[PDB]
Amino acid sequence: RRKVCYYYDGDVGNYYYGQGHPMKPHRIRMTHNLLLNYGLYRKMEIYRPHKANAEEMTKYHSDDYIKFLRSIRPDNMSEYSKQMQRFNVGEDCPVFDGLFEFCQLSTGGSVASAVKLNKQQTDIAVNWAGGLHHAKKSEASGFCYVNDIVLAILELLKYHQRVLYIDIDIHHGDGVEEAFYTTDRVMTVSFHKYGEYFPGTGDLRDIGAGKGKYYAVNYPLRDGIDDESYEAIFKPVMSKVMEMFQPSAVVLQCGSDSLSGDRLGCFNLTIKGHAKCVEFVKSFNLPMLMLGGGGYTIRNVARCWTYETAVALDTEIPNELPYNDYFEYFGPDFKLHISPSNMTNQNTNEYLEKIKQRLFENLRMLPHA
Amino acid sequence: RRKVCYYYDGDVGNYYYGQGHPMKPHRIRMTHNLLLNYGLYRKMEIYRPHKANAEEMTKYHSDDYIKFLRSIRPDNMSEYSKQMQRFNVGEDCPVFDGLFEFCQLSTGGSVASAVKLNKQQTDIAVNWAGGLHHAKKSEASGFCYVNDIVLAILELLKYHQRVLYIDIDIHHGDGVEEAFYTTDRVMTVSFHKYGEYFPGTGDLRDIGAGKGKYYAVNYPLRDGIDDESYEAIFKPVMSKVMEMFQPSAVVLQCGSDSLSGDRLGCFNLTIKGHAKCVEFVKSFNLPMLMLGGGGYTIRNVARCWTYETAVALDTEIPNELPYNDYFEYFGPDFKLHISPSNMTNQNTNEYLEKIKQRLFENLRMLPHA
Amino acid sequence: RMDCPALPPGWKKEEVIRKSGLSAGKSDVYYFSPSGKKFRSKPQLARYLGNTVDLSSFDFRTGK
Amino acid sequence: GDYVYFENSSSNPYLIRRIEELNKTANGNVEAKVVCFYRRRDISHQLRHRELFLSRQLESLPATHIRGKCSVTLLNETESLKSYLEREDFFFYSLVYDPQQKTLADGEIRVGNRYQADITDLLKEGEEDGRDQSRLETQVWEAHNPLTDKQIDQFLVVARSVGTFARALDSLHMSAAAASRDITLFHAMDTLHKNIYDISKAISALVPQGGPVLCRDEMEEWSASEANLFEEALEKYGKDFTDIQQDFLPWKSLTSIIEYYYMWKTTDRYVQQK
Amino acid sequence: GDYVYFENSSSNPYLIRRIEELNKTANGNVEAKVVCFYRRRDISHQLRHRELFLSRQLESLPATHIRGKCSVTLLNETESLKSYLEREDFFFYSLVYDPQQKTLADGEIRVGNRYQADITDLLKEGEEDGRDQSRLETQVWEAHNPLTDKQIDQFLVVARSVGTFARALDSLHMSAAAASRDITLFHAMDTLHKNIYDISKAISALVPQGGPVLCRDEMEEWSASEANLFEEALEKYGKDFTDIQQDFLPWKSLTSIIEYYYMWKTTDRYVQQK
Ligand SMILES: O=P(O)(O)O[C@H]1[C@H](OP(=O)(O)O)[C@@H](OP(=O)(O)O)[C@H](OP(=O)(O)O)[C@@H](OP(=O)(O)O)[C@H]1OP(=O)(O)O
Ligand SMILES: O=P(O)(O)O[C@H]1[C@H](OP(=O)(O)O)[C@@H](OP(=O)(O)O)[C@H](OP(=O)(O)O)[C@@H](OP(=O)(O)O)[C@H]1OP(=O)(O)O
Ligand SMILES: [K+]
Ligand SMILES: [K+]
Ligand SMILES: [K+]
Ligand SMILES: [K+]
Ligand SMILES: [Zn+2]
Ligand SMILES: [Zn+2]
Repeated sequence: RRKVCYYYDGDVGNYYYGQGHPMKPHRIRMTHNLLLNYGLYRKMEIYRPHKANAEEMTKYHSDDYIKFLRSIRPDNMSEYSKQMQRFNVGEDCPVFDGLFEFCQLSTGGSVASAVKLNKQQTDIAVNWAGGLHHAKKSEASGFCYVNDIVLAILELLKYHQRVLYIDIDIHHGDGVEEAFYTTDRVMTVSFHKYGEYFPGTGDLRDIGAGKGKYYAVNYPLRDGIDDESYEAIFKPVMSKVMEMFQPSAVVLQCGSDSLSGDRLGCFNLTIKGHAKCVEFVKSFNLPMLMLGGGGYTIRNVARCWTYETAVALDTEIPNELPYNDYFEYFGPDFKLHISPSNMTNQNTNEYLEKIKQRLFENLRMLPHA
Repeated sequence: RRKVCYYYDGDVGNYYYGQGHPMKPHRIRMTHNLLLNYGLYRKMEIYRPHKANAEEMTKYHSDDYIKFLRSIRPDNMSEYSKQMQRFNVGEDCPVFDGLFEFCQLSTGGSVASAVKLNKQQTDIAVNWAGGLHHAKKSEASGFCYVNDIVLAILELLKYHQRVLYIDIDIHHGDGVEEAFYTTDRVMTVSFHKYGEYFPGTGDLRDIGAGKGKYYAVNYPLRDGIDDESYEAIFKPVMSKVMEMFQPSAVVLQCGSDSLSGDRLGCFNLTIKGHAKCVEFVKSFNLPMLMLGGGGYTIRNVARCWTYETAVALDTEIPNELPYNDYFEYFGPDFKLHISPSNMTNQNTNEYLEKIKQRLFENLRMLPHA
Repeated sequence: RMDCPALPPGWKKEEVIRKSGLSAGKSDVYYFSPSGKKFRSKPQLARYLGNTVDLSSFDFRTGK
Repeated sequence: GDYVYFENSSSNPYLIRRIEELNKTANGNVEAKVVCFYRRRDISHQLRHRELFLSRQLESLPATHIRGKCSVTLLNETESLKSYLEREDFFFYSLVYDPQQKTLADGEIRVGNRYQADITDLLKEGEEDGRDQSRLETQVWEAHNPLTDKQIDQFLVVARSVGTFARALDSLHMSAAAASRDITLFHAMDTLHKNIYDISKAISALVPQGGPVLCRDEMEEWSASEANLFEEALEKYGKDFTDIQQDFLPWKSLTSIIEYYYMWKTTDRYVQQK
Repeated sequence: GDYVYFENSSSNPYLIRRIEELNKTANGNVEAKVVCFYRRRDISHQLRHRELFLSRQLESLPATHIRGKCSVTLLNETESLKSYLEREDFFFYSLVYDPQQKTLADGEIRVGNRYQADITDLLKEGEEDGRDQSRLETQVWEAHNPLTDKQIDQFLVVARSVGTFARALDSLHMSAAAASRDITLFHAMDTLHKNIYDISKAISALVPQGGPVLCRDEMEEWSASEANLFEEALEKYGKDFTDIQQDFLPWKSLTSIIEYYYMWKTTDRYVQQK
């Protein structure tokens, strides 16, 4: 049974994005705490990630974008406003006390774990803080400041010829896509809502460019997708992907805003369905790096990643939530699982099979025997 | 440093002699408990004594005296009254529930320890329950029903040619004396009040009989004896005793009613003085068997034997009494030591030296080179 | 009424707490013969029993 | 149920409509009741050239207005049409449009040096990555221990008991619950790992010199009056935690106020819900 | 200060007195003031033949009454007198006797088969005593342990903490004190010895299956109403513990009532003293 490494820094739950802001880092602390009380903590190798310095963040980002982040504060907020606009820091990506500390922990977790995978001293490595996939080389976007994912992947390329990147998050993983848009060594597959939704990118025809053409897979989706519909379009596509792209290390971003009843999301997935993807990936027995990502009904974010951690340990846990410091957060029910809503699935079988086929064609263009 | 074995059965504190009766077994439990909290318990080998059966009690006593004790109860108290008078069970030796159980524990402790000494697997052995020295072969007397001391000594004779018996108790140790009155193998030395006092025996001229003549030493005393007077007459006499009687095992009865402010006693000794005797004996490095005996101001009985246990371990203890279940018993002071009273010492130097000399003569009659 | 084992068969002792006055809370001790006659002191009890028992060392209060 | 091409009176392309009812009056004049198909402009690109939207707009016009018959197909049937059978007459619909409301069933990726990442070259079989692992992580729990679940569980109970006995030395159930909170447990799992999973050694750690250890989270640790301050600052500044500190709890560090907040949200005496 | 022999008017032995003052009147008659020495009979055997007691009785009688002079020595000086110097004239005193009040400073050993013990013969160098040590004792604490004072001390703290946490699971200071009583400690020292002084093994014993252990002495264990019964039975029957059971607590065993008694005597709310 696969060996799992879990990365966590106690401080991460305590950093705060701002009044009225949906991204709430505290959800990782909630997970952490459930893991301890579900007895899972016990069963995996627990690491505190040291802070990632500007040194390794600039391995992808601008020497003067990170410089800006290292420097900016809420003190000198009116002094910098020039650079604030050039870098996207505001309306939905606030400045906030500790921001750079927050980035260092998220990035440290992902990088440390990548190394751990390259050093071949784990099979799976988990960092729920990480997964922040909207970030760009020279600007912040969609609550993401540093793209820990890219940096993580860049380290893996040192030992792995082909790195597969899978993205479940309801929002299209454009940061990780754009960063690797012109390379054939990394294939970015993404399943997301599309049409009057952020980030506006990742439609059927977004295939890549140059050497990276036919290496950026996307599955655009409308509202209300079931576990059943999602499963029936994830497994086929990913089996082909493995078949064709034949990777040697997987990085699964396990965005939890694709769950039902999310604050920002509009999909109808249950923890069970959501996790079935993690389990399917894990089954392909490749060095795997689970990251988190979005998720804005934190009670369920907690539930999800707690459950999905169990999946990486292939151990059973009861629906009965164990007592914990935040036990009272979990409704009148205090259960682990969520059920789907009456919400209407506007992804007709006809619409999913059209897209599926188009992708199967795209994937066939890769070399094989 | 000498090895010590301590014998105790939790039940012993709970047996009760009767309303208005001075002998209170609970004082041993008080000691036990101090020993634990003074940290001494820790430092010695602690044994629970199994119950001594009629088998080994009849090794000295009547087959039908023990039979009587095994049988008698407060139920059949009016049925037996015939035998009650023949055996002395009444006015100051009540019948009481558990009586025979009590005897078995007191005797078991002394016998087990004697064996332990014979088996050469201890240097000192301590049984505060024991020491009950007024008992006779065919009758109870002075709160004593079974003479554990004799039985103990009888076992020691199996490996030891000469057994010395020393008795500090304020009352003359006539049970142990009478039992060995005609033998030269056991010498019984006793320091006690005399003249209108119990048991009426043990004056200067009580020397023994037959083979046992010049082998029963006695020191008669009046009221109010100091530590200073007592020390100055104990050491000289005992050094001669060792000199002459040359024993190979000592049994020191450490009666605590010779202390100051006893309910029944009228001597003016402090724990310090009282213990100086135990320390002096111990110094002669012989297999030693410390027993208790009388003592009727139980707060001080507790103090004494706790202290004297330390002496057998030659470890220091503070005057500060440690907290314990019965801590509140110990006055406003909560100290270990007692000081002597203004009470007048009617043992003039002239009177002590007369007696001393007479005894030195008696002891000279023994064989030597 | 408790059997007093040190007296002959059938003799009993009872202790009664005073409920009020000068000695509220103190007690009095009584003995009863087998027929139920009540005695209130050592000399009264010794006069009744005569030479059938020796009470010299008998503690009237404790019955021992 | 047929679809027709009506007069466009402006000179422009024909208006398309579905025939709901064909009516002839007494004087033999023929009029038709027709549901309107709206053009994408008129609905006031992913929209194809021949998109038409089925409206809730209903009109009646004489039969002379009809200039031709047409087919407005389903989307699937339009896409299936062969190149030869492609005509002026073929249109399609996939949307219903409310004309009164405006209602309808229910952003660029860049290329260049300033967008893509420089791809890190695969290391030679002789080359080494040169990464100091102690600068990156520090382990907090090994998963392969000489200990069994039972023993760890047991130790956790012990770690809890000490904690309760600790806070008894300066409410019983309260102290026990206090000692049972996660901070104490986490500290118990570290105490194990720091002591190399030696139960006997780890227990010394918990009672260093005969004295127990206390772990209190920000919830338990704050004074009555600090707690009070917080409930005034919240009810007054909402969830603005920098101002809540500046003006109400300036001696506390922001991040401790955050940790407190979340712990306080589960408070019993706390009832914002009904 | 001299001692004299006065007339005995009855014919009997002379009365002895100490001369306090010798007086002569104007007519040359001589009278003496004299403190009486009382004979042992007159003081109304350990008393020797020549015992005399110094009284507080003072009388005055003429000098013609004096028939002889004597010595009334100290006790030590009488006992030191030689056989030749023994006389009718030598007496002694060791007691002061108040004549008015009556106040005064402030049994056989047998021989035979039915008194002495049969002396147990010394065993031969080949003979063995034949004594089964398990039938005589069972060990409860070894004094030479692989453990140090610190570790035992520490374990005792732990044993106490469990106990407090045990009674928290069905007053904080009260439960801790309750758990700190001797019974719990003694049980802690046995738990060690039973587990062969293995700290790690012994701690399992204290938390058998994740659940702690409770040791309660009779003090703590009795119900409120049993405690109540006891304070009625005592105040009513004094310290007569068989009747206290028979009539007040008949479901309890005598020996538990004893153990309770002594523990109760230290009670705080208990104040028999002033
Ligand atoms: O404390 P915050 O991080 O600001 O989040 C709270 C919190 O949501 P979470 O519990 O999911 O963190 C409230 O939930 P409760 O405290 O009521 O359980 C929620 O209230 P509702 O769940 O009733 O919406 C409230 O939302 P709102 O401010 O709209 O009342 C929302 O604050 P934010 O909306 O600022 O995140
Ligand atoms: O409980 P018991 O075994 O019968 O002994 C008590 C007890 O004496 P100890 O404390 O030494 O056992 C009393 O002492 P306190 O409870 O008052 O501390 C004492 O009272 P005094 O010390 O005030 O004399 C009392 O004696 P009495 O009955 O004369 O009041 C005496 O009972 P006994 O005399 O029956 O032994
Ligand atoms: K996605
Ligand atoms: K690509
Ligand atoms: K003696
Ligand atoms: K003798
Ligand atoms: Zn998202
Ligand atoms: Zn005595």
